[PDB]
Amino acid sequence: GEEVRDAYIAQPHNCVYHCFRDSYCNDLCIKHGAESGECKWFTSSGNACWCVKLPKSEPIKVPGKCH
Repeated sequence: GEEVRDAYIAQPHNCVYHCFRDSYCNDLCIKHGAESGECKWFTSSGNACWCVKLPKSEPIKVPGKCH
């Protein structure tokens, strides 16, 4: 049945959803089907978008190389 998990969302073009502010990722996550979203500064490689209870159906950061 229903199944979700908190993971770092990433665009379908193999990359981290570049959000200008928490307000962006927050609503951006809702469209995908998440409870909420917040920006987290992991490094100086650009702010990423963190989604909550994000559904597997949606894309997620994967090991490789961002364009």
